[PDB]
Amino acid sequence: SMEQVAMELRLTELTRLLRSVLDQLQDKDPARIFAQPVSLKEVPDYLDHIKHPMDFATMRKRLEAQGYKNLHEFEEDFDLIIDNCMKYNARDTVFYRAAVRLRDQGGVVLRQARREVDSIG
Repeated sequence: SMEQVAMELRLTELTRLLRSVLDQLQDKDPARIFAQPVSLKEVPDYLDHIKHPMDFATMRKRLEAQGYKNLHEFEEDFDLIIDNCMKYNARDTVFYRAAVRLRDQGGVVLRQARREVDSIG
């Protein structure tokens, strides 16, 4: 159908907007603390602590499979990156601190993306 294609152009454009959002969020992590999944070789107990691991490469794979239906699903995954870190790591660690800074700085980007998603539909 013609509608399914119209829809697919929207999802494709959402994917386009979310790609740019993902790039902006990832720039707020210059130390690359959140770039890749926590290694289960190097933290073998990790899944005993954290039930839904997340990281920027894993989000990117989902994005490129147009696996995000709306901004809310994308935000959910960003929030997991931050929240998982703030649980596993103590307050006085470079890792916890990095998550706080990413949350704070990401807020601004996510604020405008919500307005852009509502505005452009």
